[PDB]
Amino acid sequence: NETVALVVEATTEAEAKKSLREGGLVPAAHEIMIPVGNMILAVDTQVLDKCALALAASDDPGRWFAENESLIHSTVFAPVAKGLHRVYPLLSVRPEVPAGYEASWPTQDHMPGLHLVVGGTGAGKSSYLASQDLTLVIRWGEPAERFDVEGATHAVSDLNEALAVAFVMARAGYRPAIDSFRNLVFGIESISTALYSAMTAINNVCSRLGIVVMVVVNPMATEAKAELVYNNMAASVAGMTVLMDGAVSKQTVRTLSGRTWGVGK
Amino acid sequence: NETVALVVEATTEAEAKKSLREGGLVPAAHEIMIPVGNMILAVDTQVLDKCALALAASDDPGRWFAENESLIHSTVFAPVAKGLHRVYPLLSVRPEVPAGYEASWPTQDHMPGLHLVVGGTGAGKSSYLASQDLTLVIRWGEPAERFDVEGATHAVSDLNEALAVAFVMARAGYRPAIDSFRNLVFGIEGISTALYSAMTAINNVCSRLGIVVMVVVNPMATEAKAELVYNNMAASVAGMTVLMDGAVSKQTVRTLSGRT
Amino acid sequence: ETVALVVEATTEAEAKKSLREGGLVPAAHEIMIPVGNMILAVDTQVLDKCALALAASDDPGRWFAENESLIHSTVFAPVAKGLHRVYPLLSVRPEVPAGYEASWPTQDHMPGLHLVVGGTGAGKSSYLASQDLTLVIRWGEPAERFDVEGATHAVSDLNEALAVAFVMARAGYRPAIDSFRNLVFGIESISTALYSAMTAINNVCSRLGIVVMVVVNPMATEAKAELVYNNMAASVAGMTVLMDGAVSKQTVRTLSGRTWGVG
Amino acid sequence: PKNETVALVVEATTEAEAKKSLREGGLVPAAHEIMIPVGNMILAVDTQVLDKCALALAASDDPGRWFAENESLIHSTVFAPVAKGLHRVYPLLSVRPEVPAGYEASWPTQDHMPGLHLVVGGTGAGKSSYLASQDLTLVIRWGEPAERFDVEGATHAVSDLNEALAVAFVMARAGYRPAIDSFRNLVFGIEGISTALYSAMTAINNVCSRLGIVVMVVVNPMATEAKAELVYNNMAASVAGMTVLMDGAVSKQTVRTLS
Amino acid sequence: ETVALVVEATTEAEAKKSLREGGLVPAAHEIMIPVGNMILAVDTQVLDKCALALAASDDPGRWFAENESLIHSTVFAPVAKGLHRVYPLLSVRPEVPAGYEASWPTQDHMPGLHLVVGGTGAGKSSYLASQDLTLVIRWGEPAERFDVEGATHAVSDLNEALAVAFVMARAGYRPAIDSFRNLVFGIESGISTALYSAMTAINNVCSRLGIVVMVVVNPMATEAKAELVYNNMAASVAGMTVLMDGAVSKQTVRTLSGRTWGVGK
Amino acid sequence: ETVALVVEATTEAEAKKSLREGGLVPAAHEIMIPVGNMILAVDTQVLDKCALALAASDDPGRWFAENESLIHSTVFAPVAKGLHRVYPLLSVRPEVPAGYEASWPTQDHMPGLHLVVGGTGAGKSSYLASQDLTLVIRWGEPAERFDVEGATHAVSDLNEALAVAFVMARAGYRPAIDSFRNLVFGIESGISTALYSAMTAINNVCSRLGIVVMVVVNPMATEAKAELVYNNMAASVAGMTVLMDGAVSKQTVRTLSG
Repeated sequence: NETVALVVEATTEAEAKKSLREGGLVPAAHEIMIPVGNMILAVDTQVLDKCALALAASDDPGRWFAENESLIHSTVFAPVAKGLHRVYPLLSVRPEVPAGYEASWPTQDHMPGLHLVVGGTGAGKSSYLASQDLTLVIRWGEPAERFDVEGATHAVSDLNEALAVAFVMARAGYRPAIDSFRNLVFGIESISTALYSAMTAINNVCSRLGIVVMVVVNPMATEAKAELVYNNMAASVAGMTVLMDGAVSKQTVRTLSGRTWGVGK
Repeated sequence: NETVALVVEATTEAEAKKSLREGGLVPAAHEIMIPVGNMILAVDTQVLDKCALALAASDDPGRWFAENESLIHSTVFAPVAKGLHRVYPLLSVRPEVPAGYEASWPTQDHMPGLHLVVGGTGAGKSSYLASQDLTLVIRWGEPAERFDVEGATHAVSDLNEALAVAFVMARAGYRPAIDSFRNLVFGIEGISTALYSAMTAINNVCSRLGIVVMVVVNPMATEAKAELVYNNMAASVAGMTVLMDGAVSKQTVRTLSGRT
Repeated sequence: ETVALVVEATTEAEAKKSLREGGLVPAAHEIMIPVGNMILAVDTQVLDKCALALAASDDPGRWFAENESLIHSTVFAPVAKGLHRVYPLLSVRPEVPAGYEASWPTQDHMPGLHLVVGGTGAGKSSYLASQDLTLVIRWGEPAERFDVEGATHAVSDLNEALAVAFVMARAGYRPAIDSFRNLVFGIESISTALYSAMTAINNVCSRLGIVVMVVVNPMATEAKAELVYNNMAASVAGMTVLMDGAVSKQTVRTLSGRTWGVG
Repeated sequence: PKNETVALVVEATTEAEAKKSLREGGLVPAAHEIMIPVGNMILAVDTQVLDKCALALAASDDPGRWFAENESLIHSTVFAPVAKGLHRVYPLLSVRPEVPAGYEASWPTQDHMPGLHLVVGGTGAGKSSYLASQDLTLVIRWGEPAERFDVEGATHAVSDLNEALAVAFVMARAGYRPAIDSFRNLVFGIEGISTALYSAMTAINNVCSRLGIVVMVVVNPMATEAKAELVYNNMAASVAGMTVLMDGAVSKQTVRTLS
Repeated sequence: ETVALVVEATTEAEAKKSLREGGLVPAAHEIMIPVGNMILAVDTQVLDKCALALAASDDPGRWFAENESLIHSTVFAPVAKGLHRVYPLLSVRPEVPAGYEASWPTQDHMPGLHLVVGGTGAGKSSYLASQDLTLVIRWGEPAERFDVEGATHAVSDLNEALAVAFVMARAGYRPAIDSFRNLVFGIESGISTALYSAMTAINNVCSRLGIVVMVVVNPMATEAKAELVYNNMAASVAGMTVLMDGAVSKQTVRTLSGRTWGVGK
Repeated sequence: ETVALVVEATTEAEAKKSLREGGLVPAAHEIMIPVGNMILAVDTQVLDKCALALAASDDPGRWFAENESLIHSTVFAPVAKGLHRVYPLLSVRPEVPAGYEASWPTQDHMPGLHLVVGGTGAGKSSYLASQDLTLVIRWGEPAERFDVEGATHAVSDLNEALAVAFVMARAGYRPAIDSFRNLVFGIESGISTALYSAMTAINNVCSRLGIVVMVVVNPMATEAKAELVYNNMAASVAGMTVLMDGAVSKQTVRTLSG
C-alpha cells in the first residue's frame, strides 16, 4: 500500500501492530515519529528516499514539488491512531548520526540537525538567508511579500509540508531553509518549554537523516528575557545564529569534533 | 445541487478522501483551508469565481447582488470533518501571488493581502474609509449606527459571510472593506498571538486570490504596549495604516517593487 | 410547535430544519443570539403573536405569569451542537426596520440596548423610577422590598429575561432589565466576551426595532473603570453612567449621529 | 415509591422523556421544583416534599423524635437532577427574586427580608460563638472538623450541600430557626474570591426568599485582609442580611427589610 | 463480595446498589471520602473484619503483607461516574461514636487526624519515633535506612495508606502515616484550598470511626505564608503539631472537653 | 508475551487480568510507575530474563545489539484507562531487597536515583566521564560528538530509557541517563511539584529493584530559587550531586549505614 489512513485507526490488537501509515500504533522500520507539542508526526524514510532520487533527477526543483503534492503528503504525515501519546511517553527523537556523515555547510563539520537563524523583527534574518547559497527558501506562515514572486522559493501550508520539502531537498543534496517557524512559536502553548523540546525533536530527525536544515525563528521575547530564551534554544539544537541589526551577535554550533562559539556586537 | 455537509462526516477511508464540502478531509483543487484561531474555514474558489463573474459581467451588479446574497454567502464555509487539525498541523495559508498581478489601490503596487486600518476608539477610522473610494463597507460585529441604515453598506453575521462578500466583491473588481474584525480580537484567546497568525492566514488567502481587502481593527491595547502590537500586526499583513486622533500617524505597505 | 430539547439532527436532511426542530439552519423568522459560549434564538413569529396577545390584556404583569410556556418558545437555546462550527465568530447583523422611530430613552435613539451603569449605591433604582417604565424585569439580584411593592416581573434565566423584554417592547410597552449581573459574572476568563455579547444583544434589539434598558454593574476598579465604560459604550446604542445618584455621562447613537452628555 | 424516587443515572433521550420533571430525568421543572444553580452544579428543591416534611415536623407531638426517624426523607428534599442539557436550556440560571404573600418576620431582625443571613469573618473571629447568642433551634454542621460541639450540642451533622439545604429548608418552614455551620466547601469548591460564589449565594438567598424563610449561614471567605472590605461588600450585595465579626464582636450589620 | 472495577450501573435498579457493586448509593456500612476530585469509600464492615484478624495476629507488619486483597476491599475508589453530581460539595459528616475515649496522642484527643507539620529537616520523622507508634506507614517518600531497619509498612496509594491506618487503629494499635506528600503535590486548585478540605474529609472519617491517625505533612509554604498555611491546616483537623529545629514550636488540639494549645520557640 | 495496545478490560473478569493483558490489577511481577499524569509499568520477569541474558552472556555487547527491541519492551504503558481512579495518588513502595550492598556511586549508597544536577555548562557530562560508567543512555538531547563516538545508547521515550537503565543495572553494569530533560519540560503546572513525585516514584522502583541509576537533570531554575529547588530534589531521591563551574559543589547521599 501507499496511502495514509486518515480516519480509520486500529480497534483490534492485530490492527494495532501495523504501521502508522495503516492506522496502527507501531512504527515500521522505515517510520520515524516526530513529537511536536501535543502532536505526533511521522516521516517515512522509504518514501523520502524515493522522492530524493526523483527530485535530483529532474531539471527543476521548484517545479517538481508543485506537481507532486501527493508524494509529499506520504513523506511526512500525522498518524491517525490516538493512543500514541500513551504508548510512547515523553517521546523525543533519538540522537543518532548515519555512518560516514560529512558537512561543510552551514559551517565546517556541523553536526546534522537544525541550524536556527534567530532574532527579533527586523534583525536582518532574510538578508542573512540570501547569502547562504540556499537552493530555495521554503515559505511558511509569513505574509506574502515581494520575495515570494521573485525569489527562489516554494510556499507551503503546514508543518508536514515544510518538513517534507526540507527533508527531500537536503537528502537530494540541495540546501533548504524554512522561513519560518513562526506558527510553531505561536502554536505551542503553556516562552513554552515545549518549544525547546519540539526543536530538539525536529533537530534529531535531521540528525538521524544526516542533514542540516536552516530555520528562521523569531521567538518574540523581551530584551530582559532574550538571553534566557536564546540560551535555551541553543541548548536544544545543533546550531544557532543570533542576528542583531543585520550582523551576527552570537553563534553556537555543535560539530563532529567539539563546539564552536561566535561573539559579535 | 450539491450542498455543504453540516453534520455527517467521513467514517471510511473512501469518504475521508472526498472534498471538505462533502465531509472528507482532503481539500479539492478549488478548496482553500483558512485557519482562524482553533477554527478551520474553507473558501470554494469555483463558487467564488462563479459569483465574481456574474457580478462583474452584470448590466446591473447591484441588483444581481441583492438577488443572490445566499449564494454569495455560501462561498466560505466551515468543514464538518473533525480530524482536520491533526492532518494539517499548524496550518497556515500558502504565501503566493497570481501571475501578472498588479495594483493601484490602496497604494501603487500594493502586495495582495489585507490592508489594516488600525487605531483606538475615536481615532477616525470610519472617516478614513470614506476617503478611500470604496464600493462597499461590510458591517460585522459592530452596534447598529446611522451608517447601517443609509450608507453603501452590507450587514453580515459571522466570519464566513464577511470573508465571502469581501472575496467576491474584490474578485469582481470592486473595493470592499470590512468594519470590522472586532470579533476576531475578542473571540480569539499583551494580546493573543493567535490573532496575528489569523491575520496572516487571511492575508495570504487574499494574496493567493490577487486581491486587497481593507479591514478595520481596534486592537484594544494599552498605550504602552500599543506600539508593540501595531508592529506585530504590520509584520502579519501586506499593509497597515494607523490612525491617531483623526490623522494618519503611520503607514507601512509591502509592494511589488519592495516594502515601502 | 414545540422546541426540541434533546433530539438533534444526525442526518443532512434533518440538519436543514430550523433551530426549533433540532436543525442547524435558522428559519427565516429565527435569529441567533451568541452570548459567550452560548447561542440562543428568538422566534420573531412567536414574538409577534405574543406581542399582540399582551397588548389585548390590561395586566402586562399577570399575562407573563400565566404564559411562561409561550415565552420559553419566544427565546430558547437550540439543541444542535454544531452551531459554533457552522457560524464562526457569530454576531448579529446591524440592521434597522424601515420606518423606525423613537422618542424614548432619547430622541431618535438607535434601536438596541440602553445600558444604565454604575457601581453599588450609584443611584440605579432612582434612575429607573424616573424613566416611566411599564415594569422592571428582575433577574439575578437578591430579593428586596421593591420586589414586594414595585411594578416588577421576576425571571430566572437569560432566555426569559430577553423574551419578556422583547414581547413588552414590541407590544409598545417600556421595559428595563435589572440586571445583567449574571451575564457579567457568567462571561469571563472582565472578559471582552462581555462586550461582544452586548453588541449581539444590542443588534437583536435593532433588528426588532426596539430599545431595552439594562442595568449593568461591571464592578471593576476605579482606575480601570473609565476604560471599561468606554468599551461598553462602543458596544451598544446607548449608555448612561450614574454616580452618587446623578447622571455622570451619557452616550447615544441616534438616527442622525452621536449624543455626548457629560455632567 | 415510584412517585418519590429520583432518576440517578437514566436521563431523557426522547422529546417525550425530556418534558418530564427533573426528578424523572427530564429537562423541564415540575410546578413544585425549583432549580438552584451553584457554581457549575444545578440542584433542585421539591417544595412538595419540603412541605410534607415541614408540616409533619411542625405538627408533631414530639418533633425531635419525628426528625430522628425521618432523616433520610428530610434529606431527599434537595437533589441533583440527572439530565445534562440543563445548563444549555436555562442559560445563566439564577433564582426568581420573589416573596410570598403575608410574609412577616421578627428574627434575625425586625422585618428582615427572606433570604440568607450571613455570619462572616476570618478564622477565629467568633462566628460559631455568635451563633450561641442568636437563640437557635439547630446548627447544621457541614464541612468542618469534628469538635466538642458535635458531641454535646443541638446539632445535626450532614455530608453534602443537598443535605445541608434540605435540613435548613425543612426546619425553617416548620417555624424553627436553623443555621448552617458552614459554607466552607462553597468557598473552596467554587473557582480575590470567585464571582461564582456571589451568584451562588444570591441563588440560595432567592430560594429562601421564594419560600419565605431566613436561613443563617456561617461563611469565611478566606480574603486577604487588604481585600476583605471589598469582598464583604460584594457578599452583602448578594443576600438579604449580613453580619461581620472581628475579634469576637459585631463590627457591621446590614439588612434588607420589608420597609 | 468483590469491588466492581469497570462495570458501573446503567439502569435505575443498578444505581441503587452499593458503591462496591457499581451503584451510586452507599450501603449503611459505606462511607464516601472525597479527596480533591477523587471519591474513595471505606467499607466499615470489612474494616471491622480486618481489625479482628489483625488483633489476633502476632506480627502486624507480616499480616498486612499477606493480605493485599482484604486491604483493597477495605478502602477503594467506586467506579460509578455520577457520584460528584449526586453528592454536591461532598464532605464527611462530623460525628463521634458513643463511648469514645482517648489517651493518645494526648488526653481526650478528638477523633480525627493529628498532623505533624514542618518544613524540610524539621525533625518530623524523629518526632514520630517518640510518639510510641506501633508501626510507621511509609508512602510517597524515597526509601531510606529506616525502611530497612525500622518498624515500617510500605504502601503505594492513598487507599492502602488509609486502609492500613484504619485497620490498625480499630484493632487498638497506633498508626502514623509518613507522609501525605502526594496529597500536597497531587491536589490542585499559596497552597490549594482543596488540600484543606481533603484533610477535613479524612479527619471526619477518622472521627466517625472513633480513631486518631498521625500524619506527616510538609505543606511547602514560603516562610512568609507559613503561619497562614499552618492556621488553615489547624482549622481543618482535630490536632496539629508544628516542628522547628527538632522541637515542638506550636500545637493545637480539639478535645472532648474543649481546646488545647502549645507554644515553644 | 505481548502487550495490549488498544483493547482494554470491559468486564469484571477481564479487569482482574494483568496490566500487560489490558486489565487493571498488576500481576505479582508488574510494578506500576506513576510519572506526571502517566502510569507506566515494569515487568520484572522480562526485566530479569533480559538482565540474566546480558550478565550471563559470553559477549554482552553483541547480545545487547541483537536484542534492543526486547529490552525496550521491559517497560510499557498499560492501556486500561481506569488506573488513575483505582490507584489514587499512586507512588512506589519504599522497599529495599534483602542482602543489598553497594560500593558505587558511594559506599553503602541506598538503591534509588543518583541525580547529577546543574545548569547549562555546569560540567555535568564531564562528571559522567569520571564515574566509570558502562553506558550513557542518551534521551531528549540534541545529537553531539558524544552520540557519534562515545559508549552510548540512544533512545526515544521514557519507557526505553528506564528499560535500558533497569536491565543494565540489574545485570551488574553502571548505566546513566542523559538526561531527564523531557520530564522537566513535559510534566508541567519555580517548577511543578509533579517533577518531585515523579523522581521519588522512579527512585523507589530502583529501590525495589536494588539498583542505583545515575540521571542528569537540568531543572532550569533561576539562580535565586536554585538552592530551593536543589533542596526539593534531594528530598525526593537517594543521592544528589550538584555541579557548578566544573566542580562538585554539593553531594548528599542516603546510606545503609545512615
